[PDB]
Amino acid sequence: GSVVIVGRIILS
Amino acid sequence: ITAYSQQTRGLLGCIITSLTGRDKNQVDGEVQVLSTATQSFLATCVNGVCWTVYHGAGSKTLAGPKGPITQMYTNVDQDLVGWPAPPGARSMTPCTCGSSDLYLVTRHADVIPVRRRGDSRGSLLSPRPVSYLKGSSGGPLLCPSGHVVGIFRAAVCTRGVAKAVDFIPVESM
Ligand SMILES: *[C@](O)(C(=O)O)[C@@H](CC(F)F)NC(=O)[C@@H](CC(C)C)NC(=O)[C@@]1(Cc2ccsc2C(=O)O)Cc2ccccc2N1
Repeated sequence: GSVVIVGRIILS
Repeated sequence: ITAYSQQTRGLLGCIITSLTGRDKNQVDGEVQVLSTATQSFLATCVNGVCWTVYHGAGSKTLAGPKGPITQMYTNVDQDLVGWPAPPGARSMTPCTCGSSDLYLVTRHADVIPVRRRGDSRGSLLSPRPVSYLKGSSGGPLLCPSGHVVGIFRAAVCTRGVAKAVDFIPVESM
C-alpha cells in the first residue's frame, strides 16, 4: 500500500 | 545545525493508513520519517516536493489528507522519487553557497559531519556504526547555512562501520 509519514524531524 | 524528532504514529495506525492512503495527521518539519511494511526511511522537503530514495518508496503513493498522493517525479536511475509535499511540511531550499563540510541529519535527529568528496560522495568526519545510519536514507545533507545539497542514499562501510556516504545531489532534483 501507501508510504506513511510516521514522524518528522524539525530543523533549527 | 540542530535537530529534534517527533513521532506521530504507532504501528497499528501506520498499517491502516497504508491500506487507506488517507493521512489526516497534521504534517510539519523539514524531514518526514516514512514507513512501509518492509522498511523505514526519510524524505526531505525541498521546494514543495517531498523527496526520498527510490529503493525505499519504490513507485508507491504517499498517504495524504485527501488520500494517496501520486509520485510527481520518479527516476529509477538516479534512485530518486518525489511527491508533491503534504501541506504543513516545511520546505528547505537548495544550497548554492557551495560549502564542503556538510551535515547529515539522521533518523535519530543526530547531525553528523560529512566531508564532501565529489558530486555525490562524502566521507564521514567521525565513523559511526552503520546500524546507526539504517533508516536514514532520504535524509538531508545540509551545508553550514541550512540549505540542502542532497539526500543520503548509501553508506560505504566495512566491518560494521560507515566511513563514507553516497548521496543524490540536489542538482538532480
Ligand atoms: C537507506 O536505504 C536506509 O537504510 O535508510 C540506506 C541504508 C544504510 F545506509 F545502510 N541505503 C541502504 O541501506 C542500501 C540500499 C542500496 C540499494 C543502495 N545500500 C547500502 O547503503 C549498502 C550499505 C549497507 C546497508 C545495509 S548492509 C550494508 C553494507 O554495506 O553491508 C548495502 C550494500 C550492499 C552491497 C554494496 C554496497 C552496499 N551499500
